[PDB]
Amino acid sequence: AQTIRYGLIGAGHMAREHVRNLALIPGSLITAVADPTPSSLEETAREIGYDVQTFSAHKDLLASGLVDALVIASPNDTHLEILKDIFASGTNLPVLVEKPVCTSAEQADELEELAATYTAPVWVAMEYRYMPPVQEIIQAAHSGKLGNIHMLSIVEHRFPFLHKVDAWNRFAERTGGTLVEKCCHFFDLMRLILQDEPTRIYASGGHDVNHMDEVYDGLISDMVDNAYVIVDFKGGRRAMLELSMFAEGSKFQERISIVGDAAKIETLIPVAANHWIEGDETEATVEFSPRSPLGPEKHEVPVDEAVLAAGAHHGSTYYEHLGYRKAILGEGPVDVTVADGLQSVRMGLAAEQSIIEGRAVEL
Amino acid sequence: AQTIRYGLIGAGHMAREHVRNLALIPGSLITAVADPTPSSLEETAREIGYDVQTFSAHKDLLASGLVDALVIASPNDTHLEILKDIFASGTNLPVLVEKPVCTSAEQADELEELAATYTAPVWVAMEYRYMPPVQEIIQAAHSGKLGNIHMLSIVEHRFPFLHKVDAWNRFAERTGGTLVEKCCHFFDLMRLILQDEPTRIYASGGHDVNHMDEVYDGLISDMVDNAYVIVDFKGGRRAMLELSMFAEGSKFQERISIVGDAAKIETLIPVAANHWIEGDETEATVEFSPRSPLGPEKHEVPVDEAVLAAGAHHGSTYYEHLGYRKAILGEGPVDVTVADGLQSVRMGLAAEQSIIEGRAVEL
Ligand SMILES: NC(=O)c1ccc[n+]([C@@H]2O[C@H](COP(=O)([O-])OP(=O)(O)OC[C@H]3O[C@@H](n4cnc5c(N)ncnc54)[C@H](O)[C@@H]3O)[C@@H](O)[C@H]2O)c1
Ligand SMILES: NC(=O)c1ccc[n+]([C@@H]2O[C@H](COP(=O)([O-])OP(=O)(O)OC[C@H]3O[C@@H](n4cnc5c(N)ncnc54)[C@H](O)[C@@H]3O)[C@@H](O)[C@H]2O)c1
Ligand SMILES: O=S(=O)(O)C[C@H]1O[C@H](O)[C@H](O)[C@@H](O)[C@@H]1O
Ligand SMILES: O=S(=O)(O)C[C@H]1O[C@H](O)[C@H](O)[C@@H](O)[C@@H]1O
Repeated sequence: AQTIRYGLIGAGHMAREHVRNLALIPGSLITAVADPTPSSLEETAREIGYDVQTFSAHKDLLASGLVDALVIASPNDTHLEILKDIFASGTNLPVLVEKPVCTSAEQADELEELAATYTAPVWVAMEYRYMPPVQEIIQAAHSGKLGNIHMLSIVEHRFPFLHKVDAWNRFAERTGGTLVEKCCHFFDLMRLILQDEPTRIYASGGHDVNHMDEVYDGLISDMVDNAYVIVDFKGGRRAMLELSMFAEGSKFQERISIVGDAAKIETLIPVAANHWIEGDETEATVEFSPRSPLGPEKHEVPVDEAVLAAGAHHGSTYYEHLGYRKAILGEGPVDVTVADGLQSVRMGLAAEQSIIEGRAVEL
Repeated sequence: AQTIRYGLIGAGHMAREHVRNLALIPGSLITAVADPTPSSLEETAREIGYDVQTFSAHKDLLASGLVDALVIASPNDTHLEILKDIFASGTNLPVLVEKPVCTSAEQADELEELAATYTAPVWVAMEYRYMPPVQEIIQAAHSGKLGNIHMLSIVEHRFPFLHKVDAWNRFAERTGGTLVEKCCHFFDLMRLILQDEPTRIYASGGHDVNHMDEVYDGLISDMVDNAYVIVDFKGGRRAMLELSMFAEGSKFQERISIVGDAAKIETLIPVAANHWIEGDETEATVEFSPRSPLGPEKHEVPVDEAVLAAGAHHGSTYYEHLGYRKAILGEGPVDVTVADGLQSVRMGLAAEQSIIEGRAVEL
């Protein structure tokens, strides 16, 4: 197995999930980790469990000559500046950049121009499509088992945002807002599943429950914690997103349903084991419901135990790394492009704007 | 048992469901049926199974001296004119008037003035709240078991509109549109459950699938067959409605979820037995999902077999009749008032307008 040397820029929560997944893939060697918070470097080094060179600044990692590929897992509002440095570095390194790829309309416009002239693989790390149960419903939709598709519903019911370094995720300025930070994944799935582009978005949401009295270094937390979104698409399909960040009692965290003119399909995805009751491992299900003849078929979709244990996104990060590896080695394309990243972000920003202004937003 | 003599104005599909439910209630006697379609009279008479007087015109039924109470189950666009004749008749008869109570903004304004001066019970027959599983979740919400309520989602996945006499239900002018005809029930449940009034509605929907090969003197149906709706409320709660009229493969026809800041509750309601596979009786469920401690509780909500067999609305029409009986006997209130009927209609009209204009509508 050809060795790829990975550099991690950002060494927090999600970086450690990247570490655990790369450990499952022969040929993967972390050589370099950059993070301006020493305790993050220590904790990530322990997770890696073998010697790496650490850096406080990403520019030193880029100049290190230690790496064949990068992973960026720093806070959302830092993604553009890190990417700009990579583009100007002359290293020509591949990049897996965590979602959201950026956090504002200005950032998005700039990244679009810059990324156009960069030739190395740039993959946006929206991994949800590779969850085995999600893959089944995408294959169903694309194969025509559902007929012509008209509707897509995504319901996410989960716990409040977790505690992060410097509390970065508690503020819209740093995150893009909830509909970008948490929901870009879902807007991307909408494009993928419907194979269509959005034309109009409306959202209603509020900051109603979570983190209400929390101030950090003189700032008040201002993130939406529940919302509904309706998205219209060019081809006369429509999708709906429901989010609650205070519905963590729900055994199933995600429900995704697709309705076509020949059938319906629905996946239910359990809470990750590390957040659920220690005890009852529940499996994800896919239920296919043809219009005629009546007779829904439901089955469980198992994930390999090691793939599943390595992350909190139901095996998806592992398949993302297989895909990125093939891109680095020039044996595969980038499945999730900058342009996918930009569309999902602009959809999320349009949603955040709709929530504020109480009006639908055109795209 | 105190006898109530019922007059039916409109003797089609839903009237026969009224007949079957009144048959379960001691003291109920149908004496009079008015319908301008002879075949409807015959078919309803057979359902009743005992001699009744029949009329082609409702005015003759009102003058008959045969009745203590009325049920109106004629096409939606006729409800107002029949009610006006009852109000001006001087009979002072109680009325159970099928939903939607009316079909346009003008009708609604007129009915509001007229109904104010009428003193006999006028009950709008939105019965869904009395479905045993729906009753449980309303009791849960109102009792505070969920904490403060923030979100309400209603998903209806069902078969295309059934065939009616004169195909009345295939046209928006005659129905109020899909969001009035089919969805007034749901908008009313939103008001009931949230105990709040709507301020803004947005809906996306289309006529995408159904009734495309049905031609009626050269006209096609113009009714929506799928939609999403978001409703904001005065108190900063929000609800979402999802409708598909071409999702009849779904084992569960209705899903309703309420999310509060202490817990979530969710009911699933099966397709009525005469529309589903002959064979698998599925029960309705209610699942209670507290935020803390984790531990969802799910149970079946059984309905009495006779109550269930008498209707296609999961036992609800029977409890509606018990309620209306008490109103007629002067011993109970009208649970679902004209004003409830008018609000649900105005909500639906606003949704129909939003679908057309691609903008949110104020209330
Ligand atoms: N794809 C997914 O499923 C998923 C899941 C979780 C997080 N994320 C994403 O991962 C990223 C990080 O989130 P997290 O949960 O790991 O947060 P975290 O707070 O645990 O980690 C962020 C780390 O970045 C470091 N950092 C801050 N500024 C930096 C800079 N300029 N350069 C380098 N490092 C910097 C911090 O010191 C910290 O160690 C975000 O973009 C988030 O959206 C994605
Ligand atoms: N609450 C519910 O669950 C529910 C269920 C089904 C129908 N409905 C309502 O019941 C009503 C009737 O629908 P249906 O499914 O029984 O339709 P249907 O077409 O089966 O019956 C309608 C009947 O009304 C008669 N009619 C037509 N014009 C009339 C008039 N001017 N005066 C008197 N009768 C007239 C027709 O001849 C026919 O027999 C509608 O308002 C519909 O919205 C409610
Ligand atoms: O739970 S938090 O860590 O607060 C927030 C994160 O949660 C999930 O894992 C999502 O995939 C991710 O996109 C998001 O950044
Ligand atoms: O199936 S149809 O009869 O066409 C349409 C009817 O559907 C259900 O029975 C609803 O309760 C009723 O409101 C509506 O009028």
